[PDB]
Amino acid sequence: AVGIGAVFLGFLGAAGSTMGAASMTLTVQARNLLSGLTVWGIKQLQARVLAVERYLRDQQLLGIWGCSGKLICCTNVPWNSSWSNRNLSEIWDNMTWLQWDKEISNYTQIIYGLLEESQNQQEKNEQDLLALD
Amino acid sequence: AVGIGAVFLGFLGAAGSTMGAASMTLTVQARNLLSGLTVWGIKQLQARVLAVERYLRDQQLLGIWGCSGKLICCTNVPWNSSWSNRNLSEIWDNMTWLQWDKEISNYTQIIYGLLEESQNQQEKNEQDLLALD
Amino acid sequence: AVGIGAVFLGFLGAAGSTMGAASMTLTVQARNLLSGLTVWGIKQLQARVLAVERYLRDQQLLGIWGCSGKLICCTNVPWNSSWSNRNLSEIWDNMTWLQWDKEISNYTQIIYGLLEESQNQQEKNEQDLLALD
Amino acid sequence: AENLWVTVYYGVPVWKDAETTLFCASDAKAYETEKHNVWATHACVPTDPNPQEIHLENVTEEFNMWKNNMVEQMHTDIISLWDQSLKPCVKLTPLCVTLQCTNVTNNITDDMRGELKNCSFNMTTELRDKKQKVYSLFYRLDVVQINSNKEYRLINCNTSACTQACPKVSFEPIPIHYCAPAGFAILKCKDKKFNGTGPCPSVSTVQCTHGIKPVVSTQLLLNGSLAEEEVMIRSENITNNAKNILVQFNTPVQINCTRPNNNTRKSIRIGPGQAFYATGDIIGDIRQAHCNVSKATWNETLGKVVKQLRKHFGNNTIIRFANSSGGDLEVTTHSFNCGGEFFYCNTSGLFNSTWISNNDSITLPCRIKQIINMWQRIGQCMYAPPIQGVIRCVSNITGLILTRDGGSTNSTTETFRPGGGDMRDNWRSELYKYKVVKIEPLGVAPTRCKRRV
Amino acid sequence: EIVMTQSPATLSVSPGERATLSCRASQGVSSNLAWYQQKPGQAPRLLIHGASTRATGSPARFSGSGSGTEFTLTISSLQSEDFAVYSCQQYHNWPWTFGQGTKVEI
Amino acid sequence: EVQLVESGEGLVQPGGSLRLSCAASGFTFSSHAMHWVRQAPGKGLEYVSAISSEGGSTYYADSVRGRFIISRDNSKNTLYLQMGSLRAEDMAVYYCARVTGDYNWYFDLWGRGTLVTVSS
Ligand SMILES: *[C@@H]1O[C@H](CO)[C@@H](O[C@@H]2O[C@H](CO)[C@@H](O[C@@H]3O[C@H](CO[C@H]4O[C@H](CO)[C@@H](O)[C@H](O)[C@@H]4O)[C@@H](O)[C@H](O[C@H]4O[C@H](CO)[C@@H](O)[C@H](O)[C@@H]4O[C@H]4O[C@H](CO)[C@@H](O)[C@H](O)[C@@H]4O)[C@@H]3O)[C@H](O)[C@H]2NC(C)=O)[C@H](O)[C@H]1NC(C)=O
Ligand SMILES: *[C@@H]1O[C@H](CO)[C@@H](O[C@@H]2O[C@H](CO)[C@@H](O[C@@H]3O[C@H](CO[C@H]4O[C@H](CO)[C@@H](O)[C@H](O)[C@@H]4O)[C@@H](O)[C@H](O[C@H]4O[C@H](CO)[C@@H](O)[C@H](O)[C@@H]4O)[C@@H]3O)[C@H](O)[C@H]2NC(C)=O)[C@H](O)[C@H]1NC(C)=O
Ligand SMILES: *[C@@H]1O[C@H](CO)[C@@H](O[C@@H]2O[C@H](CO)[C@@H](O[C@@H]3O[C@H](CO)[C@@H](O)[C@H](O)[C@@H]3O)[C@H](O)[C@H]2NC(C)=O)[C@H](O)[C@H]1NC(C)=O
Ligand SMILES: *[C@@H]1O[C@H](CO)[C@@H](O[C@@H]2O[C@H](CO)[C@@H](O)[C@H](O)[C@H]2NC(C)=O)[C@H](O)[C@H]1NC(C)=O
Ligand SMILES: *[C@@H]1O[C@H](CO)[C@@H](O[C@@H]2O[C@H](CO)[C@@H](O)[C@H](O)[C@H]2NC(C)=O)[C@H](O)[C@H]1NC(C)=O
Ligand SMILES: *[C@@H]1O[C@H](CO)[C@@H](O[C@@H]2O[C@H](CO)[C@@H](O)[C@H](O)[C@H]2NC(C)=O)[C@H](O)[C@H]1NC(C)=O
Ligand SMILES: *[C@@H]1O[C@H](CO)[C@@H](O[C@@H]2O[C@H](CO)[C@@H](O)[C@H](O)[C@H]2NC(C)=O)[C@H](O)[C@H]1NC(C)=O
Ligand SMILES: *[C@@H]1O[C@H](CO)[C@@H](O[C@@H]2O[C@H](CO)[C@@H](O)[C@H](O)[C@H]2NC(C)=O)[C@H](O)[C@H]1NC(C)=O
Ligand SMILES: *[C@@H]1O[C@H](CO)[C@@H](O[C@@H]2O[C@H](CO)[C@@H](O)[C@H](O)[C@H]2NC(C)=O)[C@H](O)[C@H]1NC(C)=O
Ligand SMILES: *[C@@H]1O[C@H](CO)[C@@H](O[C@@H]2O[C@H](CO)[C@@H](O)[C@H](O)[C@H]2NC(C)=O)[C@H](O)[C@H]1NC(C)=O
Ligand SMILES: *[C@@H]1O[C@H](CO)[C@@H](O[C@@H]2O[C@H](CO)[C@@H](O)[C@H](O)[C@H]2NC(C)=O)[C@H](O)[C@H]1NC(C)=O
Ligand SMILES: *[C@@H]1O[C@H](CO)[C@@H](O[C@@H]2O[C@H](CO)[C@@H](O)[C@H](O)[C@H]2NC(C)=O)[C@H](O)[C@H]1NC(C)=O
Ligand SMILES: *[C@@H]1O[C@H](CO)[C@@H](O[C@@H]2O[C@H](CO)[C@@H](O)[C@H](O)[C@H]2NC(C)=O)[C@H](O)[C@H]1NC(C)=O
Ligand SMILES: *[C@@H]1O[C@H](CO)[C@@H](O[C@@H]2O[C@H](CO)[C@@H](O)[C@H](O)[C@H]2NC(C)=O)[C@H](O)[C@H]1NC(C)=O
Ligand SMILES: *[C@@H]1O[C@H](CO)[C@@H](O[C@@H]2O[C@H](CO)[C@@H](O)[C@H](O)[C@H]2NC(C)=O)[C@H](O)[C@H]1NC(C)=O
Ligand SMILES: *[C@@H]1O[C@H](CO)[C@@H](O)[C@H](O)[C@H]1NC(C)=O
Ligand SMILES: *[C@@H]1O[C@H](CO)[C@@H](O)[C@H](O)[C@H]1NC(C)=O
Ligand SMILES: *[C@@H]1O[C@H](CO)[C@@H](O)[C@H](O)[C@H]1NC(C)=O
Ligand SMILES: *[C@@H]1O[C@H](CO)[C@@H](O)[C@H](O)[C@H]1NC(C)=O
Ligand SMILES: *[C@@H]1O[C@H](CO)[C@@H](O)[C@H](O)[C@H]1NC(C)=O
Ligand SMILES: *[C@@H]1O[C@H](CO)[C@@H](O)[C@H](O)[C@H]1NC(C)=O
Ligand SMILES: *[C@@H]1O[C@H](CO)[C@@H](O)[C@H](O)[C@H]1NC(C)=O
Ligand SMILES: *[C@@H]1O[C@H](CO)[C@@H](O)[C@H](O)[C@H]1NC(C)=O
Ligand SMILES: *[C@@H]1O[C@H](CO)[C@@H](O)[C@H](O)[C@H]1NC(C)=O
Repeated sequence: AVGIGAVFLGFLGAAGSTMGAASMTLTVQARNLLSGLTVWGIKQLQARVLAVERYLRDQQLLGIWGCSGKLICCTNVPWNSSWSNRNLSEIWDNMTWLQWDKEISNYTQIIYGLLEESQNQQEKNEQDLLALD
Repeated sequence: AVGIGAVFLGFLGAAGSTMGAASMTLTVQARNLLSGLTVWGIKQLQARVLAVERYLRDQQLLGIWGCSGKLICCTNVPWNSSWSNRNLSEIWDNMTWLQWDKEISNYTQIIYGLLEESQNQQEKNEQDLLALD
Repeated sequence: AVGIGAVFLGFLGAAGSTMGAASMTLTVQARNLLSGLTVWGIKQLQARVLAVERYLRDQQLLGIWGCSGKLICCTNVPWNSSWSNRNLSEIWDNMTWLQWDKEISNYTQIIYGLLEESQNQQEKNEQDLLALD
Repeated sequence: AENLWVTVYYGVPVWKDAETTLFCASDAKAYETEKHNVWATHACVPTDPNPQEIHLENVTEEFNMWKNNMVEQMHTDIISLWDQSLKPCVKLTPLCVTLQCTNVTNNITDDMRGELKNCSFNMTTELRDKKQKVYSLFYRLDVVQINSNKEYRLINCNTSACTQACPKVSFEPIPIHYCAPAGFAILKCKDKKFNGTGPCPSVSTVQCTHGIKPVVSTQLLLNGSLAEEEVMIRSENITNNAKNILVQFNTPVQINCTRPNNNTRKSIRIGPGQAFYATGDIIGDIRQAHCNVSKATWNETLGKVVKQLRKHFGNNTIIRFANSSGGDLEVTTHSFNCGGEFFYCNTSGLFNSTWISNNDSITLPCRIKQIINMWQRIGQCMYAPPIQGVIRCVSNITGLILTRDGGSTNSTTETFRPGGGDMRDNWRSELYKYKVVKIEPLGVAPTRCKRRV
Repeated sequence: EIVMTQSPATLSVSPGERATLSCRASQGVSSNLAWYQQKPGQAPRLLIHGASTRATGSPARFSGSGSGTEFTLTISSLQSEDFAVYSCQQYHNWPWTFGQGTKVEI
Repeated sequence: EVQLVESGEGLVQPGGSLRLSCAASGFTFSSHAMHWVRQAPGKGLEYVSAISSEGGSTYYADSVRGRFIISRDNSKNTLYLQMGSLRAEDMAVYYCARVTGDYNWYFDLWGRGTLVTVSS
């Protein structure tokens, strides 16, 4: 089919687009993160090892948040206005992911721990519920 | 228990059987795809690196189709008769995976492309539905 | 929040506690299993390759048991009293994982084998059910 | 059953041809000392005491013995191990010096006349100031006159400098197993009448090949594997006379070789912590080295080869055997290494016969050398230290390498001569039943199952 | 095809004392070995499976051991009913193979 | 009492045909794999053919491939072995063994055995 009817698609193609528009092309970047004794002996091996390690490190985080095998995952952690008080319309229609990263770069580590603890609680409660039956 | 009551089981042991009979032994081949400065210094390291890369590359595809952590996964893409018009009885009871691979080797990329977009649409619709609540 | 209100948390910190108490800190050990031509040339590369291989080997098993992307996963295999006849109270409140591993070290392979066939049967039945619709 | 949908299967048994890097695996018993071996099994992974093999029913596969990439890898590995075993050894640069030689005529037969020379020369000492006068015995094949007691020089002085083989290391072949990484596999053809090319109807899969001994020789395959049913003739194109023919024997033929000279060794210190092992006097009489085969046993084996050769040339053709045509010593003779020494035997008494369409022994005189040029390379030689005492070895003849002469029309006569040279044909005679494939565990098929929303 | 060699061909032992049988494998078969007994005119029976475990229902006097390529069967006491032929079977590499069969004579 | 019995013996001319049956009783027949084994006079036991529990996979020996057919009928708890183009070397007593478990490939219950003879 015509898909989403885009002018063109490619790696990092939507870097300068609004976060709403760039969210429809997540697969384009996702699939290119793995492969897309002389002087050149170890310069080829260390790079490959580093790429594999980075990919696995990224995957593990999604694993422990309960979002494994997904590109868009919804969570159970409410948003705190201290991180950003901007509307929902001026974020998804007037900003780009590059700009957004700068704004909330300070609170990234705070958000990560809550996502872990929420998943821990969910797993414990699910185990208890299944045990009841 | 007696399991499926087979004469014997082993790696690639069902290569000559019908696709229906060979589908009951997927784990046998699945579990042996990971491990099953002198001359031999790098001939042992490059092989290991290559094996890891191939395994991860295969896993990523299943990940983006929505079939992660599964051996048999059902999809939402209808089958096109142009690819093959054979019955459902002469495929699962009169052909082997080696033969089937040759027949549809030309149309693999089309199917791979279709599955990705199907998963993307499913994820977007799921997000919209959850947002509605 | 105060979380679980622990005196302190750390890698392998709960090795001496009862199996019940040590089960609330699985994420602590889980996140530190990946990263937490001179003499020092290959002594840095072989170690990294080995770590990646071990991590993937552990992940694959959870994958084929149906417990991918989880820390606590319930199964469909009943417990056999021959493996251990101890109560449910003297296991989760009077023993540590180090002691438990010694007791049932002999029967690990039997359980590993059963868990795989149970998942195979579940997947086959799930595929059969959807076809009826 | 018309509303069919795509279904994804992971872990299906399909494969494709591929080229990858294999790694060695030696036996555990090789670790009991014996670290002094050219084939450095120290870095080879230990083998599985119980190898596993899976039979593949109903599977037919295509093999091409003459385009196998396993052969190319084995050659490079063998050469690399050979080169690596020679690095921590003495370099004989100062041996390139004028020599004053004379014939050794002292209790010799009439066939060893002019084959040994008695040379003396000046040599460096452990101290950089003073020199020493020494003497040693050299074979006539290693010295060249330069222009009584005329003056000679080592044959290699104008091309390169030889490296003395370390006396502790041994040349004995040791079985080696080649194994494939994860995600690959090796298929083996179990057919007993396989001719090296075409479809093999009986197949099975393994993870490591059987033990293959890297034996180096020409014109004759030694200590190899035997065919199960009949003598097997294999060739890339039997009708083309520019392609070699490989023969595999049904039963072994024994060969006995010896050097009947009681040699003596001398140690000469040519520098700080460096020694050169010369040849002293010979204790007793001097006689030629030779090899023995049984006349009756050889005749039977040649008869079977002829019977299997007529199938490609008709029942009414004359088959005759002749010795090599010409070339360098390493090609016109049966070369091999017998417990340290390097032989060059004259196999002209074996290929002497003609076959019509209808107790004793054979002795092959042999020579010896000390400057060796392996792998048909130029610019790299090796020096073999002398061995003390008498030498004797026994082995089996397992096959042959032949060549056909282009004849006009069909003269009803075909002549075959021995021929070796390239050492890839030696490996090809053991890896003819193996190939490497790559697994593809992902398949898509139509079914009646549909995803639940 | 792994070849099973069974020696001695014939064993004559009076009742009461020891009796040993040997089965040698041309290739390492790990612990996948079983012993079978067949009376003349009866359905063969399973005695040892796994090379160390006694078959259910067999007398306890029977005992075997070994791993790799060397295996042995020993019976504590020879009874009047032990006269029979004994064979070894390996189930490591397909197809399964049997030994030649050792004859025990009272 | 678990037990298997064979029948169909007789005299067959060289190049003829012969069918054997191995009835079973006392256990779930459709849960185990079966084999056919023969012992020539003066030789050891040699594998002939095998079949899976559901009868969907059949294996043959090289010497018999293309001449013998093996089938089963779970409804009547029976095992069949169809022989075609008999030859002199096909001289033995045939036992219908049974396999036990999905990883214990050794047999656990044999049969009485039947004798088949070829002559002119
Ligand atoms: C095809 O295959 C056949 C058989 O596999 C093969 O023949 C065999 O070759 C090997 C290699 O030469 C032979 O092994 C040597 O045997 C001699 C003779 O000893 C025999 O007799 C004694 C006493 O009965 C036995 O104990 C012994 O096992 C032999 O049967 C030995 O002297 C050799 O040892 C010396 O050489 C080793 C390797 O260099 C050293 O590691 C060892 O330490 C010995 O050297 C030391 O002692 C020497 C004497 O004192 C001294 O001179 C040295 O400097 C050093 O101090 C070695 O074990 C084997 O016997 C052959 N088999 C038969 C049946 O004859 C063929 O060669 C092969 N074909 C091809 C082309 O390769
Ligand atoms: C290697 O390859 C060989 C040959 O390709 C395979 O052996 C064949 O296996 C198939 C089954 O997969 C066999 O076919 C089955 O035969 C059964 C026996 O009945 C036969 O005899 C009667 C009477 O003469 C005939 O009428 C009948 O047509 C058969 O010839 C049948 O009962 C089977 O049919 C049943 O199942 C099918 C499929 O579910 C149903 O549609 C039917 O209605 C019925 O319920 C089936 O036809 C075939 O006979 C085998 N051939 C030989 C020579 O033995 C091996 O299995 C294969 N091995 C491996 C490891 O892959
Ligand atoms: C090893 O080194 C020695 C010493 O350098 C060499 O001996 C020398 O050889 C030369 C060549 O002939 C001699 O020169 C000649 O001497 C004779 C006799 O004096 C004279 O009549 C000639 O006109 C010429 O000068 C030299 O004397 C001689 N030195 C000694 C001390 O004997 C020797 O040749 C070298 N090679 C060998 C293999 O020994
Ligand atoms: C010493 O040996 C040499 C040979 O190395 C004899 O010289 C001749 O050399 C030619 C060239 O190879 C041969 O064709 C002859 O057969 C050799 N012999 C004769 C008699 O010419 C030499 O004669 C021998 N004796 C001495 C004293 O040097
Ligand atoms: C090779 O030549 C050397 C001399 O250069 C011989 O060694 C000498 O032989 C004489 C004669 O018997 C002795 O008197 C000397 O003591 C020996 N040594 C030296 C240093 O001169 C040697 O015998 C010759 N070898 C052969 C095989 O002829
Ligand atoms: C090194 O010296 C050898 C010996 O002189 C050379 O080989 C000879 O080459 C000539 C060519 O005119 C031939 O006639 C001789 O028959 C050769 N000798 C032998 C023993 O075969 C060789 O060519 C020289 N190498 C270089 C690089 O100059
Ligand atoms: C080895 O056997 C194969 C057949 O299994 C031969 O290949 C066939 O040769 C004939 C002519 O002799 C051709 O018509 C076929 O097309 C060939 N088939 C294939 C698959 O190549 C081959 O010639 C034999 N080689 C030798 C040396 O005997
Ligand atoms: C095997 O060798 C024969 C003989 O060399 C080849 O047949 C020749 O083919 C060329 C074509 O390049 C013709 O010009 C010759 O006349 C042919 N000779 C004969 C005697 O037929 C044959 O083509 C080779 N096989 C393959 C597969 O290349
Ligand atoms: C080869 O020569 C050596 C040295 O002459 C011989 O070794 C000596 O043999 C005698 C036998 O009478 C012993 O008494 C000596 O102890 C041995 N060692 C020496 C002399 O160092 C050896 O036997 C000879 N080998 C043969 C003739 O085959
Ligand atoms: C090889 O064969 C030759 C003969 O063809 C054997 O030579 C004989 O050896 C014995 C023992 O030394 C002598 O008594 C005979 O006189 C020799 N025969 C002759 C001179 O014609 C030799 O022994 C055999 N063995 C080996 C290893 O070569
Ligand atoms: C090669 O040497 C072997 C020695 O191992 C010879 O075998 C011996 O032959 C004699 C015959 O005179 C027999 O008495 C011995 O019993 C044989 N020994 C063994 C261990 O079998 C063999 O005959 C020789 N062959 C040739 C062609 O010379
Ligand atoms: C091959 O055998 C022949 C006959 O036995 C040997 O005889 C020589 O043959 C060449 C031409 O082939 C002639 O020029 C010589 O005159 C013949 N005699 C001699 C003494 O050389 C021939 O030498 C043998 N070739 C090899 C390489 O062994
Ligand atoms: C290999 O051996 C053969 C036979 O011994 C040699 O050919 C003989 O050579 C001699 C001279 O050395 C002649 O007298 C004979 O007439 C030759 N034989 C025949 C049948 O004519 C051959 O030269 C040897 N190969 C070499 C030396 O390279
Ligand atoms: C190789 O074959 C040749 C030719 O048959 C042998 O040489 C002589 O040939 C004549 C007739 O051509 C015979 O009368 C002689 O009897 C043959 N020689 C002998 C010793 O009998 C030669 O002997 C054979 N052997 C070789 C070349 O080693
Ligand atoms: C050379 O051939 C002989 C004869 O086939 C081989 O000797 C056999 O070796 C096997 C394995 O050790 C034994 O089971 C046989 O009993 C031996 N044969 C005899 C007649 O005893 C020998 O292994 C082969 N290899 C060599 C000599 O290196
Ligand atoms: C939001 O963050 C601010 C500081 O960044 C903190 O004071 C406040 O309590 C937070 N509110 C939440 C997490 O609800
Ligand atoms: C955010 O929403 C409020 C209330 O609707 C509005 O007054 C304000 O202008 C909005 N700001 C934006 C869209 O930047
Ligand atoms: C993040 O914190 C730093 C100080 O740690 C501050 O300088 C910077 O302005 C902050 N960024 C934002 C977007 O608030
Ligand atoms: C099926 O494929 C053919 C060509 O391969 C195409 O013309 C046709 O439109 C396709 N139908 C579908 C995808 O429904
Ligand atoms: C496919 O199904 C049609 C309709 O039932 C039938 O006519 C045809 O023979 C079948 N072809 C097969 C089973 O190969
Ligand atoms: C439990 O295990 C024992 C031996 O460990 C076994 O005899 C028994 O049958 C098993 N019971 C089950 C699996 O229910
Ligand atoms: C296990 O439970 C039984 C039944 O309640 C009890 O008698 C026994 O004392 C308990 N053992 C423990 C808790 O160790
Ligand atoms: C495990 O088995 C071994 C024998 O293989 C035995 O010695 C040990 O006591 C067993 N452990 C337990 C906890 O039963
Ligand atoms: C070799 O054997 C053949 C028959 O096998 C015989 O005719 C001939 O005389 C024998 N001798 C020679 C030297 O060929």
